[PDB]
Amino acid sequence: WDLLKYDFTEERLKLFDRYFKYWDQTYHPNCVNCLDDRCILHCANFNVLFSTVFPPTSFGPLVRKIFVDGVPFVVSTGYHFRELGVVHNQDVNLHSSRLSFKELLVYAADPAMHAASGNLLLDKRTTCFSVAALTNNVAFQTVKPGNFNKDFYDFAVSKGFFKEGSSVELKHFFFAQDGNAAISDYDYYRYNLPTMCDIRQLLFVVEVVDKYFDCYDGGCINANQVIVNNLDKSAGFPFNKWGKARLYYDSMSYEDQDALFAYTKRNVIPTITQMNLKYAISAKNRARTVAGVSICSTMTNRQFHQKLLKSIAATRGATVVIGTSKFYGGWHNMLKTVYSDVENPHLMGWDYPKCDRAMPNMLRIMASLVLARKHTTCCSLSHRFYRLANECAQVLSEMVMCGGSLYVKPGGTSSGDATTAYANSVFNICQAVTANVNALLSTDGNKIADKYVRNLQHRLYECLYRNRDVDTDFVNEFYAYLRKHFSMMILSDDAVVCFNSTYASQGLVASIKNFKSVLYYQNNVFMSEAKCWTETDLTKGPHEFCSQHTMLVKQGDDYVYLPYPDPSRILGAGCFVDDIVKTDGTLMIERFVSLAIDAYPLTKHPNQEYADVFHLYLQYIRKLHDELTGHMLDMYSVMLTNDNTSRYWEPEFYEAMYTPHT
Amino acid sequence: SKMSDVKCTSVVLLSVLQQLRVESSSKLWAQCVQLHNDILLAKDTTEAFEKMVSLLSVLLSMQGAVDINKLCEEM
Amino acid sequence: DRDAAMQRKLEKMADQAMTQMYKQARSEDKRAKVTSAMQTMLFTMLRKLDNDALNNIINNARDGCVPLNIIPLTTAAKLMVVIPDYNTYKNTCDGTTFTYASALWEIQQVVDADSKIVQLSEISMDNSPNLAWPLIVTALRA
Amino acid sequence: DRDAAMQRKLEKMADQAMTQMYKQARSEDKRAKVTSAMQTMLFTMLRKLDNDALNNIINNARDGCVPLNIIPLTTAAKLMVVIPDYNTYKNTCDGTTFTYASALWEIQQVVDADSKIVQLSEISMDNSPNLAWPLIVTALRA
Amino acid sequence: AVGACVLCNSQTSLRCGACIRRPFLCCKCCYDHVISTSHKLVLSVNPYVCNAPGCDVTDVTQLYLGGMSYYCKSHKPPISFPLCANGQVFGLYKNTCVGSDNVTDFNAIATCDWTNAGDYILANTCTERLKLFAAETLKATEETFKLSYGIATVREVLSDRELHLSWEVGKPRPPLNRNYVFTGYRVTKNSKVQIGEYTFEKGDYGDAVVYRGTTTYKLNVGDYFVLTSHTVMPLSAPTLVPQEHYVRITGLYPTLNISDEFSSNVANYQKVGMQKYSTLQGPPGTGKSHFAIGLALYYPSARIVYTACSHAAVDALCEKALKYLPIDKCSRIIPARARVECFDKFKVNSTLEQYVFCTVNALPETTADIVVFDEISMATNYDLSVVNARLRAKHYVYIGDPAQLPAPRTLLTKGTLEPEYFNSVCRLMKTIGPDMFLGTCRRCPAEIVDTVSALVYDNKLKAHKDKSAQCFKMFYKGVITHDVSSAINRPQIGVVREFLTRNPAWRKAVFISPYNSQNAVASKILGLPTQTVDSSQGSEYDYVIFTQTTETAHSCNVNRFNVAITRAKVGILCIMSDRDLYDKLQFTSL
Ligand SMILES: Nc1ncnc2c1ncn2[C@@H]1O[C@H](COP(=O)(O)OP(=O)(O)O)[C@@H](O)[C@H]1O
Ligand SMILES: [Mg+2]
Ligand SMILES: [Zn+2]
Ligand SMILES: [Zn+2]
Ligand SMILES: [Zn+2]
Ligand SMILES: [Zn+2]
Repeated sequence: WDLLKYDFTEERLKLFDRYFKYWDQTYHPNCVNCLDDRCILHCANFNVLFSTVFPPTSFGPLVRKIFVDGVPFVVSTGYHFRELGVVHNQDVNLHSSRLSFKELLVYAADPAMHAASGNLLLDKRTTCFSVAALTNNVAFQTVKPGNFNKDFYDFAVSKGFFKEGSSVELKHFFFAQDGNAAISDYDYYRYNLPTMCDIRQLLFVVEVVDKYFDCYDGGCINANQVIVNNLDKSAGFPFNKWGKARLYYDSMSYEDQDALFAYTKRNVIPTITQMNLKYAISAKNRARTVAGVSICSTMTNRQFHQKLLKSIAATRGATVVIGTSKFYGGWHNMLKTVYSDVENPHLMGWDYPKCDRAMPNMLRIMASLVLARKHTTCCSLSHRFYRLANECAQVLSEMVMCGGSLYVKPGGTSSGDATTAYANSVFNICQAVTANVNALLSTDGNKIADKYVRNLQHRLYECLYRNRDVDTDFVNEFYAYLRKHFSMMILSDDAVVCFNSTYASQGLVASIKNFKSVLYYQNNVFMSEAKCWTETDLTKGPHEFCSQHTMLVKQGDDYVYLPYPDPSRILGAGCFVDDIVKTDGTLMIERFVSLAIDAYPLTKHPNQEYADVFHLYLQYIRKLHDELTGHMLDMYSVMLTNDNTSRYWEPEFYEAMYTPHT
Repeated sequence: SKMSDVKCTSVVLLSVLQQLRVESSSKLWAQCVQLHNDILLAKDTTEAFEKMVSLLSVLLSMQGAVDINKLCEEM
Repeated sequence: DRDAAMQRKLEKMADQAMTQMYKQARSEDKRAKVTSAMQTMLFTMLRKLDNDALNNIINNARDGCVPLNIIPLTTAAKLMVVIPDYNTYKNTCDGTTFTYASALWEIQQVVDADSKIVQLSEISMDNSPNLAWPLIVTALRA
Repeated sequence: DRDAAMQRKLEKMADQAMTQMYKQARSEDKRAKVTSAMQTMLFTMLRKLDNDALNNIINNARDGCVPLNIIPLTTAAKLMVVIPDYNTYKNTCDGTTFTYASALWEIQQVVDADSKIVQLSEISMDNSPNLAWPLIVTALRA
Repeated sequence: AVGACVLCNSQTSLRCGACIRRPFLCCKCCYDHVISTSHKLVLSVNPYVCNAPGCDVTDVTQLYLGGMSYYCKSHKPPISFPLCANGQVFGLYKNTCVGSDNVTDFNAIATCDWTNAGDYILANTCTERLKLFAAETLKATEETFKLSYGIATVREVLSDRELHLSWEVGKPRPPLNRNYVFTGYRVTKNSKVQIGEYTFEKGDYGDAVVYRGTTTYKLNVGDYFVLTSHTVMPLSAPTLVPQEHYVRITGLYPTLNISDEFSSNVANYQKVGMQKYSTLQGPPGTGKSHFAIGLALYYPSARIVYTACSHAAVDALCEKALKYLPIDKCSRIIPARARVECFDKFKVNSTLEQYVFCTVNALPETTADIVVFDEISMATNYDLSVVNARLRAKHYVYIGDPAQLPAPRTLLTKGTLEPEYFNSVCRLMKTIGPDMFLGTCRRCPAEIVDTVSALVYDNKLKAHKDKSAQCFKMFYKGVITHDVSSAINRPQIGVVREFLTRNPAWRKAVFISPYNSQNAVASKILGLPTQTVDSSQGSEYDYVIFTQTTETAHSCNVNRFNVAITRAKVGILCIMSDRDLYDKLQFTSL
């Protein structure tokens, strides 16, 4: 193929007229021609098959030579997505004279300048396409080991822990990494594949998932209502060299910060995202990478999504429980809003293997559509499509700066954009409903004795394949069926399901094996049944949700669920500290207080060696404060005047921390 | 209780090696990191010591970096 | 006492507003510095552009739009190959000249992980373990 | 009561100036004395472990008998250890056996500082001064 | 800012601010120091002054702490605590300050002005921390005395290089030599900018100053030069590292049969390998410097730093190394300024080489193997602290002779210093004896060494040479000039220029007169290579012309005369002034 041929529309239409000839619905290759948010899934899914026969060097941004006050730049005026086809900008500033701050930000963020002004890289370490190498030498990054808190370790072996054969042991450490970590982790994007998800089934699972997302509200908000949670964080590749995100959130006024957002509703901004290695305690030696997304993408994704991302994180008692605090009797409210009157409950939990790397591009587009269905009024259609293209060029298929070199990320959600946990929640609900649809269809049909359910399957098939437009009566009936027999609880991929046992045994609801099959043909991985649990009882709670086990205690007069952490992770967080100044102990009492708060429910655990961890932290806080007043009585000559550490070593404070009052 | 003492001492030892600026010699740092990771993920006592020895001989191998004569004198 | 309280609140307000004015002056002074640094980076990256072959392929394009993934592939003067072990080095750039992206490259430098230059004669199968691995080999277009 | 409230405010400010100064001084002391506290902590733990091989390699490293590469663990793997004095040779070398890290090694090649190979016969107490003594013994694990 | 007491090494945060060097002090020690001397100003983390703006009372005996500040008795708050109280002065770590009874020595050190010999002998018999503190405050006093020199305003510009100056009356004029630098100032009613750094030399004729400037600005009448002072930095390392004998040689690898001439020094090489540090004392010209060269040869696997107090001493060490040691591992580090002529035959300024030669003040902060300090008598405890702070090493050798002339000590004027108090190492030499000792002159012929064995050296020399009949004496007086208090004897220079022909073998002789101004004068009239006696002591010459200028206390000291004469390899002509000194040696009469 000609190396410069990017407009592949004619070949795509020839393929579609040779293979899928009698496919009833139309197919417009460039998805910018599409009608609504359900002809974008269709055409996008068709393209994600038709784009595995075209050369992989003719995707990504489309650069073009412009002139700024007589000097020639090369800037990106479009994109050629594998799924979304060709997308041209509408504001191409040919022959500009002066660059304001918005245009400067746009032309600094996008990798057209960076890839064009770099050396061609040929990296045999990976299999992902390697676009360029910015510097003259590839930078290798290591991860130094954690620092030891020896005082706490001697105090821990003083109280009798860490013996031979103990049921509490050090397992969570600070693993180190060699030079080749950062690029032998990015290599895991080889687990991604271009997967053509089913297209008459996605256009019904979208309806059911959207019904799951019907309570919340949102829309485009102005610049002056965006609430930044934290501001002293890095700002991607081309911007971290000069300051944190505070600099770009302070240098831009509200006028040219709304101008940017209204610029990415009619253009496309390709965006480099750096990949750094996280430095934190973990239970296994594989290096963990976090993708820092450049401020040019966060500063608009926050503005576009913040109203919905605050309405989800402020509604209590729903399926997406993000923002329900596990303290203050919040875990018991979660675990009672799961048991939403199902018949013979059994708790089920799954775990997607390689969730944030092997997620197919089509389901990321699905998540970014269902998360952008709320904008039915604030913005027009083409504005929504260019927001979708900007999300799929700044999150899904972007340029990853991985140790001094721009590679192309084939797909899978980056773990660092604005809508990460919520997009993963939508994807997770999509897989749950898809497993349910497969389990309900794939039953023998003549064995389904419950005559209402058999009629539901006979209508489900018709609404799936023999019906082109929505059927809101049936979608409502099926979503009521799911919330009656498959009550769910989601935290971005950590799920608990309260499925009726008789229906699963008959097959009218998704058991584990249906999830193994759905993850096989839609997620392209294999969720081996040794890492998805099933609890046949309810007086013991879910086995592991949010990496905090659940146990049933007697508080006051009544029984409540309490979440307790893995009682080795607390000791691992005590003995090892990622910064050497945290070794000193006496500075950090406001750290062992937090650890004791997190580890208090171990007091009521029937095992004793678990139960001793909380008393270890209490006695250690008391000894830390004793030696602190010793040093502040030697160093100065007078004790502290208003000393208020007499409650941190009493269990009444931590027990009040798990009570339903506040 | 000697098993969970080798795991921590390896963390201190790798901290010492890192502070001696051994990150430059990438061939040496790969072996030190591999020994550290296999020490921590070791459920058997003898194997932990047999890898701790290999890790420690990296520290002893640097003639003009540490002062073993002074450090051990406090025994 | 009314006068003193009013005066104290006046001084509090004035030193709050002068604090705000210091903050805004610092912000507008940092913005200009970032703008100057960004313009410097853009004009230096412009200066590095190989304006002959790049201009040739752009003027050879359909509408002047060439996909970014082929901008280096046809115009980059320098090629940094990164090789993880000797088995690949035998099959990708054996000799002093190799062919990649349908153009002939000549080796100019070979460095190791810790950036110590290794002559091409030391990369032998028996001498493979002694080398510090992956070898950044920098070559030039010919 | 106005006087006592003002004094109490001053006392609270004095406490906030006590704590911040304390945990700045301790922080800078801890962070300025990390290169040596870590090593002293390491050797305290190494005395605490009370193993055999660790004590053997440390006690040999006090007497200049350091190894020149990582001690291997696989059978029939190579180790080059320097022996700097005949007294440090009399304790570890017995025949062709070489006791190190609480394991037996077979001596292959003993080379003095001039790198010329010297056989085990030439290592005699009378003939000890006649060698450029900092020997390198290349041995294999047995 | 916390730290350790300079009297008892307890944690504390007080600093007796009346001291010029401002040392830390524990609470009890600070009270005992401010109760006795006139030191009445204590600096805590903030200074102890009456924080009331309308007051200036600083003495710590009467200051009261109130609220969060300090006040006098007049501005005392209603609630106040006396600072100076119950034997202590209020400060941090008040409960853990262990007192000390050594406050008398600290008072005498920090109070005395370094003029009489009592202060110096107090500065060498005290503890280690007191040794360091005394040396540091002595250096600070020298710097402040240097600061009190006059200002040189020019009158007219004679040439592009020659200048006519006038010093401000009321402050003594500093002498003109290569060490003293000046900063120029151009006053045009504004813009008082440093116009350059200038070094001055007295002219050949007339009241003229030849200036060499870093800058090339043309001088005008209004420009004036002010002497620059160096801020003496504090030191931390001990004067002497603690000795630790070793059972066997460590950090060194001896080489069999190094040479034949080094045969008698093998045992001393092994002894230097044994001990942590060692001292070698010997009479001049007995191979002490060449012993260090053979020591370098005997342990070729040792990265050796030769360092010395002087400049031409380390240059002569470089020359001896080039004579014996292989050249391509030796470097000679010169400073960035390097206003004096160095020795340019090794790879200059190469710290990474194996055999590194340096002056004490120019040493780079480095690790090393065995380090040899040369001419310890020329160096003070500041120099030993510097060499022990910058060079961390596994073996130390200190070579030098107590009988030679010591460091100048310009502050000292009344009384004479005994040899054993020169510094710590000379005290070690004269207390327990040198670790290695070798006396037999391999330098000078028989008559000169016989005379020097009749001199200060009580007769012990057994030199292996015979009377070469190349030693000559004179007696005539000559005329004194007293240029900048550095006298010049023009008729003596004239007689030397007269001689100069009757024995042509002395046309390569080297001129010796301490008297730096006369040393510069000798470079013009007869043009012989010349060297002052202090920058001597470590080099030697085949023929030496020594000229005693004035019968003063300076150029009649027996140590200075001995170290001037004993550089004569084959011959020396000395023209003497004192009748007794001339008659005390046995050369030819002339
Ligand atoms: N064993 C020897 N054989 C030959 N010459 C020697 C011997 N010992 C000393 N010398 C000579 O004596 C001189 C003494 O020099 P040096 O050590 O600089 O004296 P000083 O230490 O008094 O400055 C050397 O130049 C050397 O040539
Ligand atoms: Mg000498
Ligand atoms: Zn909108
Ligand atoms: Zn004082
Ligand atoms: Zn004291
Ligand atoms: Zn006052």
